[PDB]
Amino acid sequence: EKDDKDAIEEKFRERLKELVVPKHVMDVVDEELSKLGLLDNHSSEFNVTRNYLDWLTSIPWGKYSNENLDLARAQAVLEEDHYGMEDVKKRILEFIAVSQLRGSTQGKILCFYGPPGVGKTSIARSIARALNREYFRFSVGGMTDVAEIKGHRRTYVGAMPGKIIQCLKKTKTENPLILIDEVDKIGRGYQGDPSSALLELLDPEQNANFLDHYLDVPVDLSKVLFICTANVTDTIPEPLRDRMEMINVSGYVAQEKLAIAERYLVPQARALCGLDESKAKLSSDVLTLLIKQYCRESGVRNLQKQVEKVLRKSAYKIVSGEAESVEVTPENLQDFVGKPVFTVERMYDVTP
Amino acid sequence: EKDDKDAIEEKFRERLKELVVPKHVMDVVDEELSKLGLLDNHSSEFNVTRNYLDWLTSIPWGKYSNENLDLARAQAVLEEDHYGMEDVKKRILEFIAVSQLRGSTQGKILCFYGPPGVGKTSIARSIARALNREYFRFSVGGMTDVAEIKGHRRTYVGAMPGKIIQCLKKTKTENPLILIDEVDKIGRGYQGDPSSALLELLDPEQNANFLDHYLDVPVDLSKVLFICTANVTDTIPEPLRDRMEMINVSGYVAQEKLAIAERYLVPQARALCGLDESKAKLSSDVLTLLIKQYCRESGVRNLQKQVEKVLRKSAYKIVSGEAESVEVTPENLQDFVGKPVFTVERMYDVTPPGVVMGLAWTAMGGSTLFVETSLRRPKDGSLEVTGQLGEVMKESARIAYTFARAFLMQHAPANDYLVTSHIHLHVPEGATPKDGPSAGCTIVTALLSLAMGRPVRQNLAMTGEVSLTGKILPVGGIKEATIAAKRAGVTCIVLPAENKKDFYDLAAFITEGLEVHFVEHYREIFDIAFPD
Amino acid sequence: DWLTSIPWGKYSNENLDLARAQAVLEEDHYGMEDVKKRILEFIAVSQLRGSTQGKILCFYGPPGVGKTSIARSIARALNREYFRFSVGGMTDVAEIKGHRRTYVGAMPGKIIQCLKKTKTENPLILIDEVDKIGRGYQGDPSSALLELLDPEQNANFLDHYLDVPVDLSKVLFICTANVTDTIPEPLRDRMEMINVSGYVAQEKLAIAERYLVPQARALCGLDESKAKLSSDVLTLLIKQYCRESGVRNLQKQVEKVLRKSAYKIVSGEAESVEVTPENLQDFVGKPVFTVERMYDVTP
Amino acid sequence: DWLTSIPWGKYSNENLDLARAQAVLEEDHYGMEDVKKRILEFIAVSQLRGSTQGKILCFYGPPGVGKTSIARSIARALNREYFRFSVGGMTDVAEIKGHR
Ligand SMILES: Nc1ncnc2c1ncn2[C@@H]1O[C@H](COP(=O)(O)OP(=O)(O)OP(=O)(O)O)[C@@H](O)[C@H]1O
Ligand SMILES: Nc1ncnc2c1ncn2[C@@H]1O[C@H](COP(=O)(O)OP(=O)(O)OP(=O)(O)O)[C@@H](O)[C@H]1O
Ligand SMILES: Nc1ncnc2c1ncn2[C@@H]1O[C@H](COP(=O)(O)OP(=O)(O)O)[C@@H](O)[C@H]1O
Ligand SMILES: Nc1ncnc2c1ncn2[C@@H]1O[C@H](COP(=O)(O)OP(=O)(O)O)[C@@H](O)[C@H]1O
Ligand SMILES: [Mg+2]
Ligand SMILES: [Mg+2]
Repeated sequence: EKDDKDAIEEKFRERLKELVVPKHVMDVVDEELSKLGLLDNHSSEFNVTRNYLDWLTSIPWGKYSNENLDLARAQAVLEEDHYGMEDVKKRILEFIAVSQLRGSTQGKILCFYGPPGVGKTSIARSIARALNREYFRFSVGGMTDVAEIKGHRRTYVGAMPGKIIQCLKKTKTENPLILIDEVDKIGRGYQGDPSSALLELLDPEQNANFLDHYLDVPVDLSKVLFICTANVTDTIPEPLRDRMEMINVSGYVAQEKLAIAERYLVPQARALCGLDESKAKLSSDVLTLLIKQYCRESGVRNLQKQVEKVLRKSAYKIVSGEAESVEVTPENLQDFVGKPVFTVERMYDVTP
Repeated sequence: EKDDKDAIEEKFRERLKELVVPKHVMDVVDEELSKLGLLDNHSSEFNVTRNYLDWLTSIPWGKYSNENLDLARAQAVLEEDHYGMEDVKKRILEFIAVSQLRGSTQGKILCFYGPPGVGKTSIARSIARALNREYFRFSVGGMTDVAEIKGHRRTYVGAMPGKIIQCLKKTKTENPLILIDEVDKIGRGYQGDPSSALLELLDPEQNANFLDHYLDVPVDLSKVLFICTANVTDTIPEPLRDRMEMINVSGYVAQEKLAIAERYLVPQARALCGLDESKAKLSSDVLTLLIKQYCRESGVRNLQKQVEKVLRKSAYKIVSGEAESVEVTPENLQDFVGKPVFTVERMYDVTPPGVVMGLAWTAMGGSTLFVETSLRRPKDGSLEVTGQLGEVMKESARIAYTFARAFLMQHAPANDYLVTSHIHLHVPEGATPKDGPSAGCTIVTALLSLAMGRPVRQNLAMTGEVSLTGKILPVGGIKEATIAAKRAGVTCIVLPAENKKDFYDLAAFITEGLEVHFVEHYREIFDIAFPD
Repeated sequence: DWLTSIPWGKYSNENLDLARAQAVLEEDHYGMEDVKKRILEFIAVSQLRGSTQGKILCFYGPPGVGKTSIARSIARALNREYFRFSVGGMTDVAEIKGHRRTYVGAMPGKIIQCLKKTKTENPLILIDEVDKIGRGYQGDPSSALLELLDPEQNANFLDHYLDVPVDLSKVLFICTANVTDTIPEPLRDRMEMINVSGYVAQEKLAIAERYLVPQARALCGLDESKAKLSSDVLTLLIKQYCRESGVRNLQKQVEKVLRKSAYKIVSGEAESVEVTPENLQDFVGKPVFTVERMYDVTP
Repeated sequence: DWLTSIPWGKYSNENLDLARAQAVLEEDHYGMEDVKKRILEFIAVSQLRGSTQGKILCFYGPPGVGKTSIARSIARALNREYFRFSVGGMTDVAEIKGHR
């Protein structure tokens, strides 16, 4: 009681006890904390600096998550989570090998580009789990403002800090896996392109000392695995392409689609629909028929919807009591998805 | 002052006892309560602390509405609340069955697209009633600000949480039903692009943790049934289309409209007008007359306004003392609505040579189309196309003209009408813009009919893209085109062979009475259009 | 507190040895004679003056040529405090000038804030991407840059918070821009244009051999004995994979080869990895440029 | 004082008749036969329903057609009290929300 100044100051001080605070950081908080002592609680300025001190203490200075450096363990996780896409797996395996030789955590900037629905975003969660890293996801599609990237001065009311600053606060570590989505369709600001601020984010030389408007102190943005997702590399800004590594995720042939659907899409859809393997069974030819005549695309996003639709209709029959078990065959496939969408492959069988 | 503040603290703490507040939320309450303890009642920031903490306590945490998981009862509610909509009802019934197998409530993203007035918004209320959920509706068409979705910053004066956050308090549950309107009508804006915010809402991975701008805490937006309504799917953004499940609601035929009006539109308008069945009577013939002459849309939105107008005049008549009871017979219908708005169902009752009826599909609904050709002048001929034709539509005319010339050489070698004459092609109603290769085969028939001087078979409507060699390509909006063709009173309809799936997906009564022909090359169209 | 924290008349002990400055500049960068000559002239003039001096310099050229990196080396050679300012896509005018003290929690501009932490009125301010500054309707910080980069008016620089003129002379202002046309004409006139041209294939080999490969090896933790990259292999990589003016693409290709070799050693595939032109395609991928002309004999 | 100033249970008689309501509208304004016919129907349905708040009436048209003066004429027709909720600027806590 009667220790509101002491309680706030002591609580803030305890936060830095378990963090490796840089010299330039805790020097700033000392002049801020001393300002709190000479400030009145009821003052409007008191609210602003208290939030600034809280934001300063929320940053995990020198906090590193215990990463996994076992090549065998990481390879098994990657193989069991996705099919194909050896190029992405090879880069991750080399990343772990480099870290083992380095002896310390490291960060890289990677960009995955390809057709929609080729598991570009899905493997980001798998990689973070394999590397034992915190996962953060946000997109820059249609983004035309710089304030969220950097922040605002403490003078302005409602000064939202940078988005990256938010990532460090919740993840409570300095080595997260931040994914930047839709970097190809970044909004070209009429008054000003926000991609200019993104250059400092993705510049490995400048990640060492990243300055944001709110915190007003550099933050070590290195040792962070930056992953970028895009569809076409042409629309990506030229300066951004230089600092980003291009990794191509190609589409799947009909043979590759069947393997993905049989091993990943169907088992996940069954769990989502709450159906057992014995209750609803989808034969290989039925899945092949769905790929050939119902989903004409490079990805498997459309195939996932069709697979779920068949199981959704099958689940209704089980609950309604029409059939204790449902088995899908090419003859009765129309009872679940209807008439085929793409009944032809080419307009001309014999060219005149 | 402290004693009054103490009571405020106690009553706020009691409210949060029932809610299952998350781990990261209770600490936010504690720090706000601590700040409320040391603040005076007259402080300006006290109101902000008092209001914001009230919002956090008002939003339910872990409270779910008691869902209904009876297939028979839910089906009965859906049937009694709406007519038709078998595809929508099937999906809802499958939604309940999946939840029954899962053993817990779950959420899904659904999209209803079709002509306005079909009942996309009304079925959402029936679904929520059947599912024992809470109904909430908001629109995003022509909306450019993203702050509306997630509110504004707390420190801003006169700032309120977003509509979704506002939804949680009014629904008082974490399992509501949210309806999004005019999704296809959203557009790109300079101030901000809400499409990115909509993508997170409809993404099952992203919506698990939703970040607002007032509460500043993640909210589990999963297990919420998201229903969105649109008119067309082409204008919907590509990333948003993937996250949404497309369900099509089509228009109603004249026999379908009467059933809706007799059972739903008339009783609802009569009830809200304070009248009863005995006092106000609306026969079937007047309802039929209203549909045929006073309405042209594919939906029943305009029909509802006409019905409400009739009851409004009937209510005024009985109140004024003209008659104790009003019967709306066809003889005195003009006293209520006036002269008929539409007197001709089709512009050409009998098509002269060079005139062929076509079919068009829009976001408004199905429509009929006519193509007129005439000799512009009495070494090389030329073709002029008029009307507000798009770039694609104008190109299809060039393809049709080239194929029509080639077809005549192999059919009537002595006929040089198409090569040695200047022909003007016009699509009437020039004010309305037109686009699409849908009328490719119609243009070929019009050119061939004019060249041969033979009128096309009466009550015949055709559609479908035509290639340079004569191949007929499938076209979209078959369901809308067929409904419009039925309204226009056509008997023979020619459709591409690849569109057979869409045509047979229609109801049995819609298909019945129509002589449909499926073709792959224009050579089959020539025999049908010109039997002799 | 803000007024007293300003280092009034505090100057760092600058390094005025030409030979020492020549050696330091060459440790981290190759070529860039025009940039190095300007720095050498800057030191020579300061020695003649007997006192510190400030200049406004702008380096322009193709991206990835070393404009930003050389700035840090220059400060180390000159023994000046290093401060970096980013103005790319920036529209906040108050970040440069400041805000009136009437506003609650008002703060000075970034230039004034830099002087406080530097604790010396003789810093080396680097401004990156002045060409793509934000010329939005909300504000025009480029117009405020004229007072910041005026050689004559820098002696009396006025900021909103302090409301007192501060001697911004004796400060070496370095500006980086990929292109010069987007720079405003009044701002272009005030700054001195220095061109940093790209590197030819012969120059890239010297950069890769002496600066890129040794830095990549330290970054990857791979010794030269374990993985060896010869001149001929490096020449082939530059010839068919890295044809751009900058060396950023070459840095990635060199890193990729060492990265692949590191995995082989870690996985136990090979105790030592030797790279040859035959095996180059396996490590780095498919060649990009293979055909130099599409007509062997012109018809 | 403000609490006691608010009336509770004190309300003037409304919707005295229909013929007098029509006569009031005809004297107040000239023309608007279609508009006056709609108002009579709105009053008639309200009398049948017995509820004052059936639905909100919105008048849209060219400026200067006397849309505002209709509400004053309407209030005299069914013996109500007229008040104008004119808004020129959209502010949350300036007009409706109030203070304290
Ligand atoms: N001559 C050189 N010797 C050694 N390293 C060099 C040389 N030129 C460039 N580099 C290296 O190339 C990389 C890119 O340099 P830097 O970031 O300074 O380029 P820039 O042209 O200033 O970039 P931008 O215009 O994109 O901001 C750095 O790692 C730098 O060390
Ligand atoms: N039908 C009418 N009969 C008699 N007087 C009329 C009539 N219409 C308009 N007036 C007169 O003209 C004046 C102008 O109309 P008024 O100011 O009410 O227009 P309004 O519809 O409110 O305009 P705005 O769209 O600009 O808000 C009225 O105050 C009234 O005196
Ligand atoms: N090889 C694969 N193995 C398992 N699942 C896959 C594979 N390829 C695609 N998928 C599935 O398809 C979906 C593709 O989505 P994704 O491509 O990540 O979206 P985006 O295109 O936005 O990145 C994922 O949810 C993933 O589960
Ligand atoms: N099959 C039907 N059964 C019952 N009522 C219907 C049916 N179809 C349409 N309606 C009525 O028509 C109206 C259509 O309006 P609404 O669907 O809200 O327009 P929109 O489709 O533009 O949202 C609804 O009020 C609904 O009551
Ligand atoms: Mg630079
Ligand atoms: Mg007015």
